[PDB]
Amino acid sequence: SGRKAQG
Amino acid sequence: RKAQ
Amino acid sequence: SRVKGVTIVKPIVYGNVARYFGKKREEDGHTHQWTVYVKPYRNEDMSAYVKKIQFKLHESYGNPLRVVTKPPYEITETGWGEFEIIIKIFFIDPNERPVTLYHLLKLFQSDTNAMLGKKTVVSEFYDEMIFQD
Amino acid sequence: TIVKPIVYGNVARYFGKKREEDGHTHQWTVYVKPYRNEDMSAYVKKIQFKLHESYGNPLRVVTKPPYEITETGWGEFEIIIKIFFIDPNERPVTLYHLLKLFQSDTNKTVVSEFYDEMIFQ
Amino acid sequence: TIVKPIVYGNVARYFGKKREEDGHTHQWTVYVKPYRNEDMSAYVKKIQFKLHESYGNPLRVVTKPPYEITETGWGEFEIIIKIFFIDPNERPVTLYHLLKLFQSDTNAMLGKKTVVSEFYDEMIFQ
Amino acid sequence: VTIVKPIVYGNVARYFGKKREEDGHTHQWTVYVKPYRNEDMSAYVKKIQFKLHESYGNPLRVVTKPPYEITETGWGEFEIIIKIFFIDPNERPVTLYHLLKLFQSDTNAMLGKKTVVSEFYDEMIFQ
Repeated sequence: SGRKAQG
Repeated sequence: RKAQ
Repeated sequence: SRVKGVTIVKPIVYGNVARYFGKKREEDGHTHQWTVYVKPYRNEDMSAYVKKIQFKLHESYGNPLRVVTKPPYEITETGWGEFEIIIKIFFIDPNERPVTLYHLLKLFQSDTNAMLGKKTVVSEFYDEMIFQD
Repeated sequence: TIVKPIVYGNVARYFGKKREEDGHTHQWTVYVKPYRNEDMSAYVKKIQFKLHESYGNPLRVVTKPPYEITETGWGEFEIIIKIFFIDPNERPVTLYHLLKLFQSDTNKTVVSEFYDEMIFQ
Repeated sequence: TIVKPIVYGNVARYFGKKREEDGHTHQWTVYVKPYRNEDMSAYVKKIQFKLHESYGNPLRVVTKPPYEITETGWGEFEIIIKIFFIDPNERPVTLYHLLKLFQSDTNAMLGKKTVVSEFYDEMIFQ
Repeated sequence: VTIVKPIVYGNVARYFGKKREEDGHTHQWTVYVKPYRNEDMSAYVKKIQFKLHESYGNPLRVVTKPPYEITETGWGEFEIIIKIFFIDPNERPVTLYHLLKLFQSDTNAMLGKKTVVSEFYDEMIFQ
């Protein structure tokens, strides 16, 4: 979410 | 001095 | 800041290493362990001139502001996501403002390195700290 | 004059056997990366990888690192790699890479990669 | 006026099967290395690792990198690491390391199979 | 830019499956000098000599354009003398010494590390 990304 |  | 004393230059590396758990942990969804760090470029004692290094994490972390006052200047955590860490390096009190670095935490291995079987993800950069002795 | 070194190429690995549904035999990844760690997106807008016409979506585009495309296949072919820059008036650079799947005369995972330089200003 | 940072500690891996021929259950390696890579042999003459008295040859000495000793066993014990310097005017430094073999309950759920116990220190000259 | 020029040097190595029967070689290795940053080192480096063990043909290898790397196969470790020559004729050549590492440490073998890396650091300053 937001400035934090999964991958 | 020494264990498991 | 007014310049007091001799201005000196100290090279550093900074960044992170990370490793995949191999499965998503159900309790919190975390998938990786990572360590973010600042090191001198050569093998020397940075505590002679570094007072503390602060690592500001994403607000999804319960305490986002980690302060390290003695070497090694590193923080190890687990998580699921990549985000920007703000690193502030404060020097011994001849001087005032910190050096601010930005580091994008790298967790996810590239497809290339995955095919090569590389187990650790590393993202490291060079910089030069300029401050008063 | 500013020179930015890159390496481009591909890795590939043979499946166990030929896959029966599509006859593919290898997984491969084609890539462009800086020679030393740096975030190329500061100056690279996008990299497009033009694959063989036998692929659906032969024109693949990557806008953020890692600049890599992963696929499966069964034959070797030339990939045209086109690097587009954020700076206008900066000609895109075009690279030609022969995708390598099979092991060579002189050498598990096949690697074929090359050093190059991008020239600026 | 010279301080040289080091890291020391051990790695260990469970056999999988308890070796019945001797009762050993783990392989382990104890080590010392510079914090940032450099030619430590330029100032280190040798590093002595003193093991538990249950080992035949409890004194192990390494004189070139990597400064590491590998063994097998069943128990955790305190290893005494003595670092000798090229300069005979420099007294040796002694470090103590508790060998870690058994894994934390955190680290099964994470998904690691190798135990690591590692510490930072600093060697000071005059 | 950057005030000093950081460099890395040393080697990587990879063990073959087994000993190659023809020559008894066991490893492929690459010895190198690189800038730490993604920059063009040829802007200040004219050539780099890598002096290999006498068991190699033409043991004085010279690399005049980037990348400054030599890839070979082998079976034993030995000291390589690296000599860096500079564009500026007033900059004296710099000599580095490196033990070519083939054998993985037991520590690194116990972790998952299949590649051997022996990397060292230096800094140069240019007017």
